[PDB]
Amino acid sequence: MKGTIVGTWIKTLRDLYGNDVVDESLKSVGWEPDRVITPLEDIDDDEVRRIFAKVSEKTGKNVNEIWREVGRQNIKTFSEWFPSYFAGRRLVNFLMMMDEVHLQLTKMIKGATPPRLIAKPVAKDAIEMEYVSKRKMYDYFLGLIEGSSKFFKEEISVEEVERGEKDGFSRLKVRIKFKNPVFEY
Repeated sequence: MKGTIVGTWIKTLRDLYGNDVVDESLKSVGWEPDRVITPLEDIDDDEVRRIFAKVSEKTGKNVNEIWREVGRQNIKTFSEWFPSYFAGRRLVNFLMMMDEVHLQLTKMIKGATPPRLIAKPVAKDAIEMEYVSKRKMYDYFLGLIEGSSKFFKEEISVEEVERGEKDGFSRLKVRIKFKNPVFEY
């Protein structure tokens, strides 16, 4: 993973779980407890895995639960560190532009490999988004969507429609129903 995202993760983990849990989790993979991760670093995905496993152990929450909570909370961190992506007025448009935003990160950040997040309108009050990745971060993905709902203060129902691996790719399709219709009345 690139340094820019992992940096946000450390902050988010501190905010959720406190400094003791995070210091000790970082230490467990050989890092200084107060490590500051900078945007251009390449961070070993397996070291991230092991950090989260230690967070899981110390909190008594399973790893999938941690990723879900981190996805939810990381939206706040994003809104603070990268507010330009959050100047829009509607959750629906934010979600619809995510695939493009991540494609642009790829082109503008050496070595970045974010997932595809293709999203299309499917009904007056719903869109579909499909997570497609060589990685497998289903709970993180779901949590980010939930976190986005919270930031925009817009109620949604996220229905998981498909999940599975095919030809090297993890894929998760959701149908996102908005309490208030998205179409123009």
